[PDB]
Amino acid sequence: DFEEIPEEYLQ
Amino acid sequence: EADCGLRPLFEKKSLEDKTERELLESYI
Amino acid sequence: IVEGSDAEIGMSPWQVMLFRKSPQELLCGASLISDRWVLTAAHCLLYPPWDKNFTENDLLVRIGKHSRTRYERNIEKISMLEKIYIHPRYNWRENLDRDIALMKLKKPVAFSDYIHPVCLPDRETAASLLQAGYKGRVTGWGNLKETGQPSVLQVVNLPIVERPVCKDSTRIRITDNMFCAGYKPDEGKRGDSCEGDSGGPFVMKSPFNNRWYQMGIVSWGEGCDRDGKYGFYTHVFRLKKWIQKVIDQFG
Ligand SMILES: NC(=[NH2+])c1ccc(CNC(=O)[C@@H]2CCCN2C(=O)[C@H](N)Cc2ccccc2)cc1
Ligand code: NA
Ligand code: NA
Repeated sequence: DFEEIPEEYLQ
Repeated sequence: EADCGLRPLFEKKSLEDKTERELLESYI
Repeated sequence: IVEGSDAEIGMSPWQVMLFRKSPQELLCGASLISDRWVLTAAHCLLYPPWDKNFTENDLLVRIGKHSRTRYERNIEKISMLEKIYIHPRYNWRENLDRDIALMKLKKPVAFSDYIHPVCLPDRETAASLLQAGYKGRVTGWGNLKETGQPSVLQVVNLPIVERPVCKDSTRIRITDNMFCAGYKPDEGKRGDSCEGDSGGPFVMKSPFNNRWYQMGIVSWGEGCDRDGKYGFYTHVFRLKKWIQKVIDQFG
């Protein structure tokens, strides 16, 4: 239910 | 920190939030 | 938060969301205490009865938020964790005694109108303000009811309760590292923290210097907002020597 966060924070 | 606990949009501007007075009134 | 209201913008600029990377979901609240250190409840990170044992790479911290679910572009900041420190005497086996943990961020966060640290109490501020009847404020994105979830950060003001009333409300063993807060059944008003608010701050505004101090951490309770039950909070001042030792040794 959360908006996806920028991919840079998951790298 | 030296500036801890002073909110930019409230204390730093001398503005009060809508319910902080309830806290103050309890400190008796 | 049960029976609270929507926070104002910038009302709680120390509020932190602990966020699971995969699957992407809220884990807990937390608070910002400097540009590199976040304070939370140990049970947010380690609770073996529920198979919970999060490591640094599992998690992110989101700071400056208002909306629960939206990515708040140009406002929130998302930080990675360098290291988690759990109190060495955190009692997950029995009663959550010493329910406190610190997280060091990989890089310092820039303060802004929406991002600013809370103070930790000194002995005198704690003695003056941690008195029955004196009210603090709890914030979080947790459940709106025991048995759903808010669009934006919620806030509720709650009175500290006399220790014998806290003790007489539960069968769980209470310790000096905890306090309880909430209204009594006869007092009419109500409100409580709840699941999902774990780890967030219980704050008080000092009338001496007009600064906000974090006196407690949302820790435990039986249900949410039940008559005759109270929320239990980790007593931050009682554990401050450990906080200072960690930050001095590892900061
Ligand atoms: N104020 C509240 N009503 C409230 C209630 C719950 C929470 C979140 N905390 C929890 O859910 C914690 C984690 C382990 C079990 N637990 C609880 O709060 C348990 N319901 C009671 C309990 C069990 C074992 C030890 C201590 C307390 C946070 C706030
Ligand atoms: Na009891
Ligand atoms: Na209650």
